[PDB]
Amino acid sequence: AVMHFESFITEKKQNIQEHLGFLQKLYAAMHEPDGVAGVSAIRKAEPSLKEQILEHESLGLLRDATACYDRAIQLEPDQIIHYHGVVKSMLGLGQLSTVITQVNGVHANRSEWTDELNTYRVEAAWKLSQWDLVENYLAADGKSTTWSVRLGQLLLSAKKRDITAFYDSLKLVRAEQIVPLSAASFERGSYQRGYEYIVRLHMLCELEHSIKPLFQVARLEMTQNSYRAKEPILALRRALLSLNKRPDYNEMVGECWLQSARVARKAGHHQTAYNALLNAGESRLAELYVERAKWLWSKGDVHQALIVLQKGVELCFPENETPPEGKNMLIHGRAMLLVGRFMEETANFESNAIMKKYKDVTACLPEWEDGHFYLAKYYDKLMPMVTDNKMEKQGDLIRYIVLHFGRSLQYGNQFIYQSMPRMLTLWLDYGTKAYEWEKAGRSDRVQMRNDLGKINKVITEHTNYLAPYQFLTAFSQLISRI
Amino acid sequence: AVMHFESFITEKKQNIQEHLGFLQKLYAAMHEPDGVAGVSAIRKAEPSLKEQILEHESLGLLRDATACYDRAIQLEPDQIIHYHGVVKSMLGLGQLSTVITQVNGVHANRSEWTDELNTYRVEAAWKLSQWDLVENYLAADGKSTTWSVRLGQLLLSAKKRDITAFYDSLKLVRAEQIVPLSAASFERGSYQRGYEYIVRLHMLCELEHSIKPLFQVARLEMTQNSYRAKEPILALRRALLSLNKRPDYNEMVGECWLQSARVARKAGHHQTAYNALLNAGESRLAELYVERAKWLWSKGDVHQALIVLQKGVELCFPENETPPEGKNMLIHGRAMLLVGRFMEETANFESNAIMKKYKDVTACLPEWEDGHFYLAKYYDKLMPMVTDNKMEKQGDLIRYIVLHFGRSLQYGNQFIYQSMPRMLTLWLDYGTKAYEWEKAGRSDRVQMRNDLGKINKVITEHTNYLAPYQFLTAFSQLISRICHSHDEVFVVLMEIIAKVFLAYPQQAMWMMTAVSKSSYPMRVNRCKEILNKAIHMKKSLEKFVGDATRLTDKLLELCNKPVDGHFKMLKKLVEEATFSEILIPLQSVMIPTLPSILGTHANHASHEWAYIAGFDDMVEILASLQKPKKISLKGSDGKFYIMMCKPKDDLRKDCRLMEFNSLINKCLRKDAESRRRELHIRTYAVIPLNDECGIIEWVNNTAGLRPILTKLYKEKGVYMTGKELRQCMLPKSAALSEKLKVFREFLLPRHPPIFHEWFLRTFPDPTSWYSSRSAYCRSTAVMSMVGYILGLGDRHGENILFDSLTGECVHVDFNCLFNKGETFEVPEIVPFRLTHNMVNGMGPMGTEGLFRRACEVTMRLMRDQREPLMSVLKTFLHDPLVEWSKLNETGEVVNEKAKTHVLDIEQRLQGVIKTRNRVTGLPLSIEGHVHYLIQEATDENLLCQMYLGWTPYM
Repeated sequence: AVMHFESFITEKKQNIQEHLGFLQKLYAAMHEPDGVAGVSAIRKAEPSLKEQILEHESLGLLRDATACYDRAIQLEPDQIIHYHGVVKSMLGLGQLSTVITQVNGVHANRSEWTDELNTYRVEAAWKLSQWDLVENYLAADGKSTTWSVRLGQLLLSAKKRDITAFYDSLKLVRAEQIVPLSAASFERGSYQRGYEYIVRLHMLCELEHSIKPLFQVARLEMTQNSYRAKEPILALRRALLSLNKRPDYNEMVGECWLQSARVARKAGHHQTAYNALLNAGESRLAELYVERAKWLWSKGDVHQALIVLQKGVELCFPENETPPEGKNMLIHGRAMLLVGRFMEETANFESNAIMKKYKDVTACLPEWEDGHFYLAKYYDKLMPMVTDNKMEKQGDLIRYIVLHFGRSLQYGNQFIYQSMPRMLTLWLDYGTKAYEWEKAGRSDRVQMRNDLGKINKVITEHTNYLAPYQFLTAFSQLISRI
Repeated sequence: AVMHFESFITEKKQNIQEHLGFLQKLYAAMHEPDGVAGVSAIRKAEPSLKEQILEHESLGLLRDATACYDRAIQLEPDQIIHYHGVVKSMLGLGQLSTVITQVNGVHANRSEWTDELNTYRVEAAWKLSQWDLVENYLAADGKSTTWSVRLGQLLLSAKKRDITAFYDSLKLVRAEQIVPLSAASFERGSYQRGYEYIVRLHMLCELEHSIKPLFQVARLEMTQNSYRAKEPILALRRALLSLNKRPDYNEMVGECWLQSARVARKAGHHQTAYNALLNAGESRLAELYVERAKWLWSKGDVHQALIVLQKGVELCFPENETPPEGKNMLIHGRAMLLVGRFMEETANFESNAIMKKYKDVTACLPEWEDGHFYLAKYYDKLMPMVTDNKMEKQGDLIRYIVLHFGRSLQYGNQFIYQSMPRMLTLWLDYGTKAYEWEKAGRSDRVQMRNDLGKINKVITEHTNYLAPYQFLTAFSQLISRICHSHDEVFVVLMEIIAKVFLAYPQQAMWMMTAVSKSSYPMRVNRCKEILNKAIHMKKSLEKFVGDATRLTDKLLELCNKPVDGHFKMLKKLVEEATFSEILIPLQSVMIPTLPSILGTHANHASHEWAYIAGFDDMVEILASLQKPKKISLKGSDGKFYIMMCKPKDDLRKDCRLMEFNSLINKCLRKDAESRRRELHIRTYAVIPLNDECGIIEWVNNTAGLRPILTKLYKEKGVYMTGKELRQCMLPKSAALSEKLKVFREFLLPRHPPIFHEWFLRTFPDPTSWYSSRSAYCRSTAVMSMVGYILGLGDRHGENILFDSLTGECVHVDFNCLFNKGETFEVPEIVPFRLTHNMVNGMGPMGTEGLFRRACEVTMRLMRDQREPLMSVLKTFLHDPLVEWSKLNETGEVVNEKAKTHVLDIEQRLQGVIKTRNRVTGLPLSIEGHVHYLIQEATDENLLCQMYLGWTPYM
């Protein structure tokens, strides 16, 4: 189509806003969401039912989704699609038990069909503890099939064990879901298009390597291991992550209710980036009391992403709930009790908390851990913020007191990386060309030559701490300053 | 309960976060939402479903509502409230035709009932085009005890006309709104709690006064004309505004369907302010395509509101769907099809559309319009950007180009005004001095006098056009630079202020007085000229001209008698008591203060109030180591008004603040976050007479803080050793660490909770106690912040009075201004007085209760209106008849630190504090900026370094 479509527009140039609204559909069902946003860049009517729905499924926004679908019901009866995208948007905010109330309000009209029972009411308590409807709304069972739907029967067959029929039900659908990625396989990101179904595939082995120890032994391929190598679009990764939660509820003690909440965090860990922001509104709220420190920690990251940093900062002092004032012997709980004390260093932004405070606290944190990447890289950069507006640039004692902490941090690190060993080798040569003009026309070399030697003690350490593989990036710059 | 709650903390300290969870109930049903957030700001678990719901349903931020509900279902059954609260938010985001489905889900489930049929599912198509379920969902009908539900009975019956039940079900429900407001009407401004049911009154009547043609000929009580009457809160308005959508389709062609959009337009008109931002997503779409120019305008306003100003500007060129380039003759569209052409005002401050295009595209529009009050008022402000951006400040022909569009603009206008007549006269008079700086020693005198002479011509033109009514607003500032030594400037100012003083001179009798009688003779010799050419056309007015002088001559001798060793009118003020045939108005802080006008009624200018009519009996005379004097005046209508002679310093300072607070109080009136809290600064007029002094409007029912700090505190004993109480209080070189200790060792003498108990022991119980505290916070926090942004200092224990009845806060002694309290001997670095005693009045969990939330609205409405507030204070910074007490001939120079002080309010109302050193800019948020400046009170680190005559220990 689009081969011949925009070829048509170049010869006999019947310009586009006449021939316009068809062209969305070409971009639409291809799922080429970049193009659909390009449509409204040129459209000079912005008029209609379909088109103003059709852009919104490409916008990625899901706040005002329900409004646009409400406008269809203002103008139309059922016509499945419109109601069908309502509950999507309800699931866009993840609104399970309300969708359970939204269930029968189609079938007190039986509004042309059963299909929305057959799609998300088939679901809703899929993503919830309940199964009762999900058992029973699976009644048509052939006019039901979607990604979730036969997938629905898996956990019903996990709540009704049926060892042959369970393994049948994997081998029922697992191949059938590859048929969409079994398209004409061109290496132009053949993997890339791909990826939703690949992740959809990636679900299913994480059933098998997890359900077996409840079912008859395979312990490993734990429910978070492979996660750390995934694409954080998170319009995509959520399709893991809720379904990643409940096998720990389909499993048991071992404290189910810890990790169910702990996975429900990581919804928000990648809802703060890649926004779709309003469904963070349950990312906080998909928890009860488990591990308040990390839970209130990411609750700051709504605020740090959204607007108000003080409501971040203030709500980063029911940090003080999580254990205050000694008693600290909680090393793993410590290991992110202190990470929250690095995102009290938000309010470098919100100034007038005093200079020395963060200079206390984010120096009170490298008391603790001394590997553990997150310590000093901030505690570096806050200092040369000040050394700018300090004395410039002869008495620079804190050259020394900084360049521990690129090094002696990256000692323990490898990761928040690329900026720093520039600055380490920069401040070593920000060091320099004061000196030859202290050598030429000054005599304030008194401490500074010695302080260079103080710096020179620090280099030799970490150039024998750090493997030179991790010197390799700014190694080019080392060739510069021969 | 609340009366007996904070009392329960003071004695018998059940500590707060222990007993805290009960207390949020007490704000909840009482619709006292500002309690809840601060109370939740002390609780450390945020534990329940319901309390977080109670947090949520108080604040009413409705976008994230269903998340609170969805977990609440996931622990619970029906328990009606939760599902009952779901559909609130559903109608809260107006998701109506989805609620229609969301009705019928509970029929099959029966989550304990199907009673929520009767609650909201009654409505759903109460807005929407159906009514047929509404026919059917009327099934319980004794279980219909709800506002809209019984209201829902009407339009079913109103289409099937039902002449009997038409009026009768009104006077059913007409009573059924009043029975709650028929609570016993305690007159503390009860009207405002109030207001929803009064809105609910105004709901009904536009049905009744418009069904009449189809009910059986008129259709009056015009729905859009009555629409200007109410608050733009929109959390209260929209229920009317939805109802104003409703009978539009009942009436018909005549283009019904204009209004269905245009009320949906005026839905989303008031939704940019007072957010409910995503609910405006429906406002954008609860519409038709009617008048797409006026529609495509509106969508960018959310984007001027929400985040991105680009997209609206990008959406401002499908504006050119609606016709550019021909087809221009669309006069009724040209009412608003050009308004959007202004509303690339948005595009002004996302830079880089080039300068002259904005100079084009704006200044196109009066040449499209010429009336149209907003005409150059935006085009105004681009020009003084360019002036400092040009040569500073010699060759400024744009001054001439500006002030047309100051002036000739405003003959069209009435309203968006207050910012300009400053700048009219300011950049007139800020022209002026540089011309004598050419007449000092420069060479462009041949140009610039004629250029000023051109500028001088621009003035007198529009003053003949404009009524003096608009000049009355800036009238003190018009007085403020009479000491032009310049050529025609004063000569125009003669014919300015004459034509001002020709009308409404009675208020302006007073303001001549303080400059007419100052030592400062260059004023005074010039002052009596200013009378004369005005006197030249007064003839009837000229007695009161003589009389007011002859008043104030005796009123000097008020403050020039008190050498006396309690004395009388009848002893010495017999001259005053001799009083025949003089009517002069009694200073009436309401009525020198100038309500402006909307609505194209040119001009009529009116105020709404009395003359002297004798005096009181005698003068009670305070000592205060100064001998001031309680003098009443008895008024025309028997209302005794009580005045103070004062033997102190200048009051011309304090004059302008009484302008200024009222100007704020105007804007505090116009927005109603303030009015839901009912806050105002108590103004009271101070009319100076000399640079010695003039007169204070005393307020009765009043007592200072230190005498309140005596009384019950005496009953528990006042530590009265004085300088022995101030033993270790050395100068600065003594350690604040030590000064902590002497404070902390003698904190334990000074007990807090009396301020709660004063607020008990002199007060009756039932509820009059309560709103008195809702005064007491919301009083103090405003003039806290207003005092902060005006940097006032030295709020003494005798500087702050309170009503015996309402307990509103009262601020006197406005001498210790901007950073004079930081220029001071012991420099006050405390931003405003709020000691621990000031806390414990609005006591335990008043601590940061309403007061924070009150303080939010202040700064918000401050940082809303920067510039229409701002440069009043520039005139106040550049009023040269002001202190610097310090005599000479060439008086009234300049507050030389003004240009510094110009900054010293700008960043504070940019939300940028002093640039705590070696750090950047980064403006705070408002709800940010408050909490920092709150702890600036309880900075005992700072507070022990405070001057002790100010009594921070108190």
